[PDB]
Formats: sequence, C-alpha cells, structure tokens
Amino acid sequence: KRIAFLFDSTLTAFLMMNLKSHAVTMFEVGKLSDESLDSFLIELEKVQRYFDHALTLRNTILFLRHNKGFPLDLLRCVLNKNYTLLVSMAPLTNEIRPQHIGPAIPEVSSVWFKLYIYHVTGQGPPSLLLSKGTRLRKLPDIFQSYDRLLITSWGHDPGVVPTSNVLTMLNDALTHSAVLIQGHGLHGIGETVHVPFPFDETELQGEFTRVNMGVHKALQILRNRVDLQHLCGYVTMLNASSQTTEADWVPLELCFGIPLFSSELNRKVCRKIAAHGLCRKESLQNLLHSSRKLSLQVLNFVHSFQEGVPLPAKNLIFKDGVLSEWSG
Amino acid sequence: FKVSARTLTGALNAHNKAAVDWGWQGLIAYGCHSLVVVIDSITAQTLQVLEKHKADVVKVKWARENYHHNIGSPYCLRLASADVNGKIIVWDVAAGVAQCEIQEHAKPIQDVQWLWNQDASRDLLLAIHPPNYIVLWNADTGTKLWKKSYADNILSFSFDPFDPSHLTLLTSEGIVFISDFSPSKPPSGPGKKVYISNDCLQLAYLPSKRNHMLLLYPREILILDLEVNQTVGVIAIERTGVPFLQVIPCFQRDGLFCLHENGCITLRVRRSYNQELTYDLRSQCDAIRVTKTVRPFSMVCCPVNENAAALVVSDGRVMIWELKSAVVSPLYSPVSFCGIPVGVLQNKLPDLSLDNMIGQSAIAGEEHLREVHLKFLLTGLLSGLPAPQFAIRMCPPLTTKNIKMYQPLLAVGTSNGSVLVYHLTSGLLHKELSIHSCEVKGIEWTSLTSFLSFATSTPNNMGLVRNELQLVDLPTGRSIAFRGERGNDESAIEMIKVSHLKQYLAVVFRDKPLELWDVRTCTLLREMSKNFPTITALEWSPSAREHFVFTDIDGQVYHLTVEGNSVKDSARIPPDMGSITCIAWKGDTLVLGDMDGNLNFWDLKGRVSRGIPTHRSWVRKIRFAPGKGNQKLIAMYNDGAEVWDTKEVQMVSSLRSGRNVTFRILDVDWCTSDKVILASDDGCIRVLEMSMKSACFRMDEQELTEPVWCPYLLVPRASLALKAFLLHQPWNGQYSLDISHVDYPENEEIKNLLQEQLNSLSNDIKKLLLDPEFTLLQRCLLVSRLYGDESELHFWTVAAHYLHSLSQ
Repeated sequence: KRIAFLFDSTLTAFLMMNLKSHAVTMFEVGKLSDESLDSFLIELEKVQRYFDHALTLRNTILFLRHNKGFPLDLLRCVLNKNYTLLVSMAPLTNEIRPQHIGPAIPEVSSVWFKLYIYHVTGQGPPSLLLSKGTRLRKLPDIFQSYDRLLITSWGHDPGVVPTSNVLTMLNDALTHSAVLIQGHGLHGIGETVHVPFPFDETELQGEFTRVNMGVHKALQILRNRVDLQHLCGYVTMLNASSQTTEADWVPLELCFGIPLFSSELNRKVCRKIAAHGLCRKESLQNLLHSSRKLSLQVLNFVHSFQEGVPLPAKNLIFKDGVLSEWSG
Repeated sequence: FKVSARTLTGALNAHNKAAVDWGWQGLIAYGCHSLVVVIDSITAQTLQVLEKHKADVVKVKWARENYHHNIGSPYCLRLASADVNGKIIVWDVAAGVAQCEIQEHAKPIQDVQWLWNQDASRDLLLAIHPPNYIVLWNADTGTKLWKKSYADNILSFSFDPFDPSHLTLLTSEGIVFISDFSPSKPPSGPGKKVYISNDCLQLAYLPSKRNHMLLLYPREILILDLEVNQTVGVIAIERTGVPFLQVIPCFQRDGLFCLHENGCITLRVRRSYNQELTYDLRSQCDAIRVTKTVRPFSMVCCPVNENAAALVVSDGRVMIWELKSAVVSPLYSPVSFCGIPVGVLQNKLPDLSLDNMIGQSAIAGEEHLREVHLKFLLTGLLSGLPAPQFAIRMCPPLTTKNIKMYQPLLAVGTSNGSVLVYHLTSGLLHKELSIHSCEVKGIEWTSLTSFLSFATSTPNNMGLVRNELQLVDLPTGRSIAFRGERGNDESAIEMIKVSHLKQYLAVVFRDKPLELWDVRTCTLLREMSKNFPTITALEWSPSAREHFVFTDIDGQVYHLTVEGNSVKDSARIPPDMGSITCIAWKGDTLVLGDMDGNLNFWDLKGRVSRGIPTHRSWVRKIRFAPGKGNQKLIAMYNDGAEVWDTKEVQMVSSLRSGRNVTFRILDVDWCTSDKVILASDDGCIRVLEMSMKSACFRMDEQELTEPVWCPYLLVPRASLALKAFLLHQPWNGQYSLDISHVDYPENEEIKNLLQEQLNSLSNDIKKLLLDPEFTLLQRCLLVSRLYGDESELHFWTVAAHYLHSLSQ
C-alpha cells in the first residue's frame, strides 16, 4: 500500500509563495494521492528559503517511491486500511501537536521534552519556565550576562530577541500563554550545528571537532536512554561562546522525523534510512517495544513536576545541571 | 492570615507630570492623583503610601543631607509636598504622620526646593507663590522669615552649587540674577535682569563647571558663560530627530542625561581625547510605544552614584535603567579605585559608581589606557491598576474546614478584558490573565482556586448581543467556555449567581427565561418556560436542597427550591414599596432595597417588616458580612456607602462624597469580618476599618517578601552602631558580618533587625567588605556611599587623595 507523509500548514504556506492555484488542494483538501502526486511532479520540477524548501521535497518524493514500485500518500493533520507506514517530518510546529517513524505521543513534540533531555543529561543552557499570568518585576541575574535570548511561547515557535528590553515583552507575552526563557549567546547570535542519527560506526571514534561531534559526553548518555538507533532525525547543539573544547557545546533540542529546512542535512538523513535498514519488516518490531518505553518515562516525568499536552502549573528553573522549583 | 489596611494605586493624572524626586536616601517618591507613593529601586516594591492631601500633588522634593549626624540629629526620612490648593506639608515617612502645615492664598504652588546650605540650620525651605511672590519658609515650626515681591512672572529658579549667596530666576521676560541672598534679610533690589534673544523649557546650573548654566530648547541646547554672557557650546540634534524633553546634569563627571519625546534616554560625555565645547553621545536606550493616551512625564537619576535612571509614564508604569561598563572620542578607565590607586591583582568593582567607570577630565590635543564602553539595560518594571470602572470580588470566607489551604485572594475586573489577582497580605500583584475582549461585568468564585466571569459585546441596531462565559483555574490559567458555542445572536446577561455550596448556578437575561446550570458537571438542568415573570433581583439562601428567592417587575416575591433536576415552589408573598433592585439573605433576616431609598427589614420569624427610609437618592447593591452570627450589612448608594445592623436598627458609620470624602465609590465588598474594601473612581482600591476612617500606615509593622537595605528605618541607636561595626571590620582576628560574634548587650529584636538589614546587601559589596587588602579609607568611602550622606562623601575623597599624594 502507501506511506503517509504527515506535515502541517507551514509547508503549504512556504510553498504558496498553476502550482499556486493547485496549492489550495494541498491547503484545503490535503489528500493528495498518487494520481495527483504524479501530476504535481511536473509542477515541483519546473520550479532563499523558498528555493530551499521547494528543492527538498523533490528529492524526498523521488526517494520514497523506488524499490527498497510502492506508492505514497500525502495526508496532513480507520488508518489500518490504506496505510502501513507513517513517516512525519521534523520539526513539528507546536501549533499542531500502525508504525510511526517520529514522535509517539504529543508530549514528545513539545516544550516538556526539552526539560527531560536536560534532566537525564545534566548539560544544557539556562532555562526558566513560567506559568501563565506570572509577573516579572526584576530581571534574573543568570540572564543578565547574555546579549541574546531565546523566547518560546506555549504553542508558538521559538524566536530570538535582544536583552535590552526583554522585560516589556515578557510581561506582555505571559498574559496569554506560558513563556520559556533560554540563553542563546554571551556576545551575539549563537552557533548551531545539527548532528543526525543513527550514528555510523566510522563516526563514533576520533577527536571532537566541528565535523565529528559524536564523541560528546552529552550524546553518549542520551544513547542508552532514548534508543536513537531505530529512529531518524537530528540533534541540535548550541555554542554560546562563539565570537574547540567539549565544554562549550551543550544540547538544545531533539526532533524525530525527516528534516525539510536544509538541503545538506536532508540528503544524509535519507542515505541512512536506505543503508542501516529502518524500513525492513524485521526492523520495526523493536520500535514497537520502544514506543511504549519512552512514552511511560516522559509521561511519568511530566506528572512528577505537576503536583492536548498538559499546561505547566509550577515554575521550574534549570541551572548548574539541577532541575528544581523556582522560589522567586 | 492577618490582613492589614492598605491602599493600591493605579494610573496617573495630568497634574502629576512633574511630581517625582530621587533623594540621597535611596528611595523614589512620585505623586498619585491625591497620594504620595514611596518605592524602592533595588527591589522594586512599594513601601509606604501617604494620603492626606485634598487636591492633586504637583511637586515632591526630598530633603537634603549635608550635615554631621549624631544622637541629636539622627538619620531620618523627611519629605515635602505641594498641592493645587496651595498647601505645603512636611512629611516624616516612618509612621504616616505630618509635622508641619504651610498654606498661603488659594493658588497652586509652582516650585519647591530645599536649601543645600545646612551649616547653621537644616530646616529652610523656599517656594514660589503666584504670581510674583517668593517666600522663605521654616520646616521646623512653619514660621515665615521674609517675603519679596517682583514685577514679573517667575517660572522656575535654581541655586548656585558653589556660592550660597547667588540665586537666579526665570521669568516670562528674561532672567533675573540675585547676588544678596541671605536667610536674615530679603533681597535689596530687583537685581540684574537680562533678555534672551519665551519658549524656554528648563533652566538649571552646571555642577561640574563653575559659573556655567544651560538653557533647554526643543531643538537646541545652549551652554552660557556668566562673566561674558555669551554662548560657548551648542548641542543640536540632527534634522530628522526627536525633540528634547528634559535634561539632568551630573556632578561626579561632566555628563548630561537627556530625555526625548519618544521616551528615549541618551548620555553625553564631554570630549577630552582626540573652538567650542563638544558633547559626544555614548549610550542610548530603546524607545517605548507612544499613544494619545500613554506618554512619558519625566525622568529622575540617582544623585549618589549617577548610574541608574527611572522613567515615569502616564499609565502608571515605572522603568528602572542601569548603566554598565565593559572593556568618537575614546574613554579610559580610572586610575584610583575607591579613592586610592590599585594594582592588577586586587578585586575591583567598576560598576559601583560612575566615577569608577570613566576617567577624569582632560584637554583635547595634548600629549598623554583601556577602552571603556557603556550600555543601558532594563532591570526593573512596576505596574499599577488599570483605568477606572473596576469590578471586584472577594474569595470565599475562611472557615475551619479549609484553614490549611486558605489564601485571601482578590479578583479585580477591568475594561481591557483582563482580571487581576491580588494577595492583600504583602500587597503584590499575584497574577494577570487576559480573558475577554470587552469590559468584564461580573466575577464570581466557584472554589478557592477557580472563578467565573462574563462579558457582553457592542449591541447592534436590533439588540442582540454576543455572550461570553469563561471558567478559569488560577494555577494553570486555562480558560474554557461554560455554555459552549451559542452563536453571536442572543440577548445580554445582567447577573449570575452561584449558590452557597458552589453547586448550582443561574443566568439572568433581559428577555429570556431563567436557566439553571451545574458547576461540577457543566451541563444544563432545566430551562424556564416562556410564561415566566421578568427577573429584576435574585439571591440564594446561605443556609442538596438549596433555596433561592427572586422578585418581578410588579413586586411579588417568589420562593423556589432546587433538588437535582426537579424544581418546585415553596410559597408566595403579597406585594409590598416600589421595585426591588437588590436582595440579601443571611440567617433568618431578609433585606430588600428599593428605588426611593428604602430598606425593608423582613424577618421570617414573626412576619414583621421594618421600613427605615435612608433619605438618600437610590440604592445600588447591599451585601452582608461573612461569618456565623455576624449580622452586619453594607449598603451602596449613588453618593456613598453605609454600614447597618440588622439586630438593632441604627446606623454605625456613613461616608458621603462631597461632605466627608472627596472621591466616589464604584464598588464595595467585605475583606474580612472586621474590614471592608472600597473602590474609588480615580483608580484606587482602599481597605478600611468598620467606620472607613483613614488610618496612618506605619512601615514598622509591614511584611515584605524581600528585605530592603535602608538604615533610616532603624532606631537611631542602631544605625550608628552598625556604622561603627562596619568601619572597624577586623574584630577579634576573623572577618564576619553578623552581630552574634561581637559583645553587644541589647535586646533581641533590634539585633534581628540589624541582621536582616545586613543580609540584604549585594554579593559584590559583601565580597569587597570581606577583603583583607581593603584599606580603612576605602571602607570609609564605601560606608559613606552606602549611607547616602554627602558631608563624609566630600570629605573622605579629598582627604584620601591628599594623604596618598603627600605620602609618596
């Protein structure tokens, strides 16, 4: 049968700016079958972020349709009748959340997963989670030395704002939803490098460099607790001291699926799928066991700091590698 | 859970444009509509509010401290304020009581300023009385010294920082110079007058250069030289720029703080490294949004360190900015730290004060070094109550079944669509949530952590109004619809009631039958038929069978009972005098309010009525006092509020607007069994006593979340002892900052006060104090800086500099 490529309105919005006229079927109907995909191939072939996104889909569609004579479906958000494999992309926007190569429960693709990674690793940027309606009267001392900060709203996408007047927007954005505060750089825009998984045997050795980041201690710990061997995606690392040692790099985010924003990272991920064998019949049975193993741990951890996704009720701060409750 | 009487401030008025001052004591005071608010900058929390003026406050000025401090003259807080009616009040901000009253004529006071020469007397005050009168006053006994009259219209005046006998005046014609100022005799003649060649904004002296002053213009800044009466420096903005609004000079270093019309603050420093004086911009902040209703009034700066600035805007928001240094004309680091040069291996605090950030003055073009860059950072933000027409409600009363988790929360509704949650114990705003898109009409609580609120939209040409109902849980902030999706074509909602046990709920429309809901289940129970009397007042019975009563447009009283889905009728009452608009029930007594201003005290024990006319205009709402056996009600009228007693009919206390109180009452409530909450029309909420008699709030008995470092709040015997302890740090070998190591036989309370005052110091100050290489002179300078005194601040710097110069 067919593979369903789950996505959101972000891809349609980016592809909207014959193809534009036919984009309403993608936007409204959202049920592009193979008999429509073969037609849309010519529209996707005739065609900077607009160019980057358009190029990524053509490579992705032309890779999930060969033998490894097997068609594909392009639904967007009785599923055991026409589909047997569920493949999503990363990142999944916080606005919208058989086998599934991606997040298992909605809490995985949420803010709650960022704190879980820091708790099980102990290395990460400073964080501050504030409940809805919380009023800030003084700027925290831990965020006073940074020049750029990352602001994440519950349900929205992260953004980068200056620290000169961050108090004005903090007291305004907290009135509508919870706001997560993280540091980005001590002198400006930080450095971000994405490391895809599953890791190869020729990459798990050597010395820590900018092109070989598989020897970091943070990723070593996450390998025995997350089971990153039967899933695809990338790992985000942040360097706030950029104007190399292993103490200047900390994990920032982990996303499951096939990336679609970049071109270099989209071609290494697809190569690993057809090389390690993440599509063979006797290679997803272990994913079923790991599907309910990660779900219970994340759900229990969320319920621990609590006495679609549940809204936060307490204030949590992450400093010195310890997660606790913010006194104020 | 004790609740203390306090008041909450909100927005500002147009008459409070120039009512703000930052004194040497470290506190910031600004004028409310008719109140004076004192706040801190380190912790950004309100400390004391003064309420005695009967008019708008126009001027607030802190006292000057340039004298030796001892037992006879201890450290105390003194404040002076002026009003529109022409009254000057000298304040002692430690208990809320005044010490001196000065009034002359019935015209607003235009300018108030203290005298910096306190060698002989420290209780001299000079004020301008319109139109051409200047009077020197005494702050101790309120006795006039002398009066001088001129033939012009005096706008503002300034004193010479170097010569106490020189004084200048700004008039509508020109500038008048006085060279014979003395507290013993009035000026001899009119003095020397010059004409500028009307639209001047400010006139002040320059404390960095002798015989120099500046004239403020919207597009230009002029520096004037006195002995030649010529302009020697011009500071002008570009062609496309924001006009100037205010300027504040500095004393430690040659610099000026400028405020623009868009809310931007810029710092300019005199050029000294590579013919007229040139000031180069160094730092700039971020502008704020400008609206026809929101605009900045004025700004103040710290007179001790000159490293912090505060901005006041019309909506009640206070912004505190800080200046930071990091490593056009270049600037270099100072050579001497805390009065003496230091090496390259000692701890340094460049951010302690402005003089520790940049070097001294120099002449450009001369043969002679670490670069210093300054930036502005926002670290403080204070907010007040929104626009008038509030909507307040109180938390369920404290019973014995919920003592463990009881919290005295207060919910206030505003026209923006937001709900404010207060604590009423510490006085801090707990939470602020955006709920509705229109004005909030009513707020009712369903539990200790949840409440309900409803709002209506703008009616159309037919009358149908969209109705909104949202249920909010405070810890999570979630808001969900109660009725659901009922569309935008329905009648409006007048009132909603929640029963005593938080079990059932009723919704009243203009022309729609009554509906009964369930709080826990959130499902409909029973809807009244069309043949149903119109609803004008409804009240439950605080006694799952629960009773509620209501009246109709005719006057008949209907009693109904509810039990699950079945609803039955209890009895009927013969009509009785006009139309009822409010019903209150408690115990066995029922009280009815009428349009004419009559209160019928029905009692369901003997079938007897007691109609006592109030001789007032109209009754709005009545509510009883929480607590078993507490038979007291508060009645709200169109002119004030009154407290009654249902056991013996006798008025206890009254508050009428125009005769007893100056403001109006928009809402009333019951805080506790002995206190009430009143909502004012100017944007203020006050918690008063049984008689609503204004009290004197004292800072001694006040709980604070964060300690505040202020030696002036301590007893006179404690501040000097703490200063002596801090000066001689090396006690008995080791270094420590706790009282319990040194012999000091005094009571425990003052010891604890000293300990908590010491524990509130900054980490860097404590680290500097715990330094074996921190010499005695640096310790004395740090103590002088911390205590805010000027005499030792001026003495010790010069003494240390000359001692170090002559020692080598």
